[PDB]
Amino acid sequence: SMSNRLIFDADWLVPEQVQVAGQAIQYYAARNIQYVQHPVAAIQVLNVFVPAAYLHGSSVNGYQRATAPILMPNTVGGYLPGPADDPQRVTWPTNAGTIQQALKRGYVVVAAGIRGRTTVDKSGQRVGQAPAFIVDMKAAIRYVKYNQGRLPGDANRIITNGTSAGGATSALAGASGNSAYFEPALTALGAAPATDDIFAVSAYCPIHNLEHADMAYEWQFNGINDWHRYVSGQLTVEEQALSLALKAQFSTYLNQLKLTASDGTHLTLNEAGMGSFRDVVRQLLISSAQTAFDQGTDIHKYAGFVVTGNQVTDLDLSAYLKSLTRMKAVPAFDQLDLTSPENNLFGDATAKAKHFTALAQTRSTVTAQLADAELIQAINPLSYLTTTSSQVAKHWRIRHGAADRDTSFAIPIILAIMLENHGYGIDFALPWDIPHSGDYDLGDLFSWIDGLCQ
Ligand SMILES: [Hg+2]
Ligand SMILES: [Hg+2]
Repeated sequence: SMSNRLIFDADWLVPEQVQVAGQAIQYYAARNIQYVQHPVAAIQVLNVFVPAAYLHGSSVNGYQRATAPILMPNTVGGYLPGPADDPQRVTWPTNAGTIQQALKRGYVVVAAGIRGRTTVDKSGQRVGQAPAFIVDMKAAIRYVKYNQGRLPGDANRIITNGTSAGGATSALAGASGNSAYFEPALTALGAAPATDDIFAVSAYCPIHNLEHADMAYEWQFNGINDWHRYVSGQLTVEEQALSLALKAQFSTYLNQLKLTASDGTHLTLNEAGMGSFRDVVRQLLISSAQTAFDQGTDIHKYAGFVVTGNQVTDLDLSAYLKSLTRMKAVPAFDQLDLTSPENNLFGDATAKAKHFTALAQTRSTVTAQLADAELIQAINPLSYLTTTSSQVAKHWRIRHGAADRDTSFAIPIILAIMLENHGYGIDFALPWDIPHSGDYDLGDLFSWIDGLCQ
């Protein structure tokens, strides 16, 4: 209620310790802080974790109570609800290991609980579909920033982190700082009166750009007709038909983005999906393989790589993709029968699911409505990156595994290039033979974070 003043009190922080493989990490914890005045669901609380040194007027890794980065990791995947995380958490989903390590590194951690597509209110009504996920994320950020003087850590040093849909969440938070679109929702919730722009973005396999993900997925995977996920199926003739068309539309969609390489060239595709853009994707995968190759990895686990001497000199992209195989059916995101996580994400309190593309709406196999166009745009990070603003984070780190079939490589790549083209800081890679996952590279994420702030 309005009785909740959203004022953090450091006296709430209580001492805890966790074993970190070979070390005891000392920290303080304050849990279950209601970060808005009018929450609609029990999941909307946040946890705060602070390196113990900061309660003692002491230091960690060059950081102190006033200056420490604030890592804001989330637990969201598949656009499902993400519970407030905890270094003591053993229940799925959780990044407790990442949190333990962040604390060891001197970062303040604010782990906020986030509504998702299956979330219901006290009346059994759905309250977690779009744009619930990002509203909650923003509200948590506002709580932190409103509480700058009282919450340990520098509120101007907030760095979000997430994997998959959580990566999209992290990316959207960075792109959309202080967007007016979300104001009515944040006001209806009674969020803290503060800004929600952040300092830096960490994103693993962000599942974003949903309205173009079907085109990208088929551009990558057309010609490979069996799919295998969690079960192993084969594409029907209808799906093969939709696939070939979806692939072609991607070229049109890609060319008009006017993406540029470092030399300033327009990155493009022809009617067959071949061209300088495809070449860029290939080079990032070659680069990925070389790094792995240099470490003594057997890259011929997958097909297509050409090795000359000690160098990966080329790659048969089609052979590689064939060996990697195919995870999702067609369309991969906007299912004609509305059965995808994203369909459900775009539903609302009346409709369990909606389409989010004209093609899938036109070809729907069930009665359906199309999601509001403004909403689709609003939850796409690219929407905010057509320009250089203050509200967009300056620093980005994006990772998508080179063995990851949850979305086309083109999706995170487009994001990275757009960020580069519009002058934002962007650190991008496709780490070799990494599955659907995140936080497997903390030494590098933390060195990157330290690089921005020290
Ligand atoms: Hg992934
Ligand atoms: Hg700093």
